[PDB]
Amino acid sequence: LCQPLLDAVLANIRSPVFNHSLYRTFVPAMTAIHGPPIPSVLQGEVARLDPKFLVNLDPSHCSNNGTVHLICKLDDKDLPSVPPLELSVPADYPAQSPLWIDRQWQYDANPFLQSVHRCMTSRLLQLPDKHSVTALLNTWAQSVHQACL
Amino acid sequence: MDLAYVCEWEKPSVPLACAWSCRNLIAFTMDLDLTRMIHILDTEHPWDLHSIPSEHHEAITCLEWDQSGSRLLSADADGQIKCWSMADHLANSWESSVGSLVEGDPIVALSWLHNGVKLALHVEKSGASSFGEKFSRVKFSPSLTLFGGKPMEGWIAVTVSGLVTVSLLKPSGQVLTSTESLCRLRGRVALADIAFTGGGNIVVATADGSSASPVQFYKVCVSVVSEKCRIDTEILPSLFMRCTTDLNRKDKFPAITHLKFLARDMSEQVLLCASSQTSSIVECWSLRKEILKWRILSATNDLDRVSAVALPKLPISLTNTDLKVASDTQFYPGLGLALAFHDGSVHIVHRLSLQTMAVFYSVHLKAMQLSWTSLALVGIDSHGKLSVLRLSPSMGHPLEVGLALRHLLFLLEYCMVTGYDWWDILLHVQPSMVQSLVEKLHEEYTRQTAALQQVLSTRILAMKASLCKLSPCTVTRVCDYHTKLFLIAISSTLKSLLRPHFLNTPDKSPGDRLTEICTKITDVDIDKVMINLKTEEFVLDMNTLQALQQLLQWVGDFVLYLLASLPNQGSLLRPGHSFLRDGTSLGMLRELMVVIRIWGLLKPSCLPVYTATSDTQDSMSLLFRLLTKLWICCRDEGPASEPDEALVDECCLLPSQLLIPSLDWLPASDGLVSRLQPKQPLRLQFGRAPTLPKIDHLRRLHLGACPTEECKACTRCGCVTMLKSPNRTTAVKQWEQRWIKNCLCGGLWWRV
Amino acid sequence: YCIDIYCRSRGVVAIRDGAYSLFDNSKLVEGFYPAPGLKTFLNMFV
Repeated sequence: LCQPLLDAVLANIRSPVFNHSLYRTFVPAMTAIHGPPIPSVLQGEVARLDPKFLVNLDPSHCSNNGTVHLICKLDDKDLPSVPPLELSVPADYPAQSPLWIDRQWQYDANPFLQSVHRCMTSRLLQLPDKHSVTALLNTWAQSVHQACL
Repeated sequence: MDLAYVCEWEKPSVPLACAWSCRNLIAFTMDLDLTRMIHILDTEHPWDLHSIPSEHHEAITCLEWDQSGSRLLSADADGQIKCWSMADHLANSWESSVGSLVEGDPIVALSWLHNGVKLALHVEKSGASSFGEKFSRVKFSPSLTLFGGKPMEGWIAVTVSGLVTVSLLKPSGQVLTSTESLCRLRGRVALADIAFTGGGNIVVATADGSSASPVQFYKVCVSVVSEKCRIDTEILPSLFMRCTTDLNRKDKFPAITHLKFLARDMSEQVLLCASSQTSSIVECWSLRKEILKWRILSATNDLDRVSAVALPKLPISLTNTDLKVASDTQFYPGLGLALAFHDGSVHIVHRLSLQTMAVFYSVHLKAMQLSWTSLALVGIDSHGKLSVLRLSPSMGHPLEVGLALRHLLFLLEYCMVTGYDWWDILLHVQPSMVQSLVEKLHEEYTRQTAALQQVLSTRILAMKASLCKLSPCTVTRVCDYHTKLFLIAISSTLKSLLRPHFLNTPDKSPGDRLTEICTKITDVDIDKVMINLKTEEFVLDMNTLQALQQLLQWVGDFVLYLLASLPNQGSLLRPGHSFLRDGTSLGMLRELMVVIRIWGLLKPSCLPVYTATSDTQDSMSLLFRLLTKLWICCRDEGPASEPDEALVDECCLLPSQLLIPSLDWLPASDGLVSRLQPKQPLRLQFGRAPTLPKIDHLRRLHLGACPTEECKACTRCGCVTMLKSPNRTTAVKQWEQRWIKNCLCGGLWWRV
Repeated sequence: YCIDIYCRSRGVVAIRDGAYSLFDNSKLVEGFYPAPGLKTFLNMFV
């Protein structure tokens, strides 16, 4: 039963006086019956972390431009203090893995440090395709711990 | 003067520029890349400024406005004198077109060539009797004057290195450009100005260097001969000696910061503002026949350095008798010279003594331009602001209210004759004497000639309405005047479509026949008897009839509304007043009702479709009966007994027989004026309307909840109409082409 | 009988006689007849 009004209205959708036609035919009656009418996501993840992973922003660089660098340094009484891990977030992140900065200048000296690096690079390679800063830092904690073996 | 209102933006420095139009449009450069953009301002609507790209390349150094409005010229420091016209007529959509180019910097004022009409205002020697002697025409000549006797449009522009560029504008539409050196000894022209000498427009192009060099006036004629522009130069008496290089105060005023002929079209008086670091001295000069030679007409005491000089633009007679009665009656406007200082002050100057008439101790003004009635200023402030200061007709002196009445009435009558604009005059009209101004306008319109009243029978209504928007005791009357304008318009566009075949014997136009029958002969209380005693040969092709329905439905709805408002249900004066009670508008509506009956007898489509309650009531006949009763009661003068109990008895039933429609009313807004304050300023923002104080009024086509089509909007009326003539190819062209330029009030269109 | 009561702006509240068809004055809407004399009474309280 709606087909007549349907094709009628569909007929003249283009006309520039269509609004006038709609108003003239209907508004009189309708008034007759009814009366007158820093990426700030990284900020979150940094806020909600575990206390042991005290993370600040790198004094080097200017975090202002699209990606803010990070200089995060492990704490936690149980662990063994190690070298810091310098992070970099691809501001398109999430859906963008935060880079790691590899350097034997950090770990070469000693066995504990080189073992840390082996475990870290392996486990990070395993981490799937969607890394969040929490994933990196958690992986790093597990790496330190597993190197303490 | 208080600030009218001042508006900033939301947030190296280069010289600015501003030019106030004949209508009220300001064009300021506003160097904040939006350093090269021209800003256009509506001046009765700030906060909606159009930013033309202007496509220039260096600082827009000279701006200038056509003597007719409607055209804007902007030259940069690279050479593109570019002519800005009004794209399909709309005040906020400018477009670039024919211009010209010379790679040096046009540093002297671009001038717009002078049409013959100059003006004259016999100020208060005859601010009493009539219009011809108040505002007279002086016999100035044009530049090139024509082939056939009507001036040729064009623009002179002098550039550093002393070139001149005439570039006439042929009615064909293409430019005839030319260039020729001022004097054979080419020299630096840093500050220079152009004005036009009455005798055949032998226009004089003053040109100074920077300091301690003569000011070196020149003479340039224009010579269309040989189908190619030609310009001939002769030197004129040069004027060294700004009179500050001889007082043995040697270098206290090195530079010349300004030189501007005291008024364009008023050569033989030049203002020279020398200056220094924290110092200035201004002097006027006058070329007296003694051999011609310059000599000081006035000079000013040492002053803090001037930042902007603004010249009077209102034509005022400097004759001794006229200035005498101007000093008596204190009609100061014309005798003003706005000097703006670096400290922050603004002084007005006597223009012939260079004393001080007023001050505005209040960041300085780097560009200042007076209005066309000497009642407003426009100060582009250094920080980026914009003020419109009121310059009172009498510089604050409280002289009696009758005298302020006579001042503002003289100015408003000037604006009626020249047709320029009156927003400035509206800035000053107090809420106390709006009714009295309207009364004096009634008088001075009746008295005149019965010939000029036709010239003003459309501007008088606009001025009446714009005045009545003040004075809260009479806001009721503006709606009715803007409705009377629309009624006149419809009557003149429906009595002009008739086109008979017959012309029976005599001189009797069908509209004249309409009126004569309707009024004089058949004051019959019933229609179809008026239809009888008329020739029924009013036949328009059945297309234009159908296109005419959206308008005739107005006259229908308005007759219904007016007759519905007779019982005066509303506590206050309602929005149909003064059309009742003795209007000839009743006669006009009756004429339109008779012609609508005759039309609809041909094509039933083009009739006012009333939603009736009784089915077969012949609604048009009932409305004509009521109109005839009201017009019979209101034709003869005197009777307040028009609402004879029978008539109001019939009228109070009308909601029962029909549905009293809901109309637009077309003030459609309350403009910036009637909102400012008496004294308080009004901070504003560019692009953000003042927070607190859909009908297509010229086609009567309903736009929906949202418009969905672009639409212009009258600046002063409030009107809104659709931009692309959205009717089909078959549409009455006696309307859309009537308002395609200026609307029925007479104000420019603006895009939404 | 079917009087109908429109609510409205700040204070007022309207009272029609709902039987009478709004678009016609001769017709009684569907089944309910009109109430003779209601206008007088509702004016009495006006």
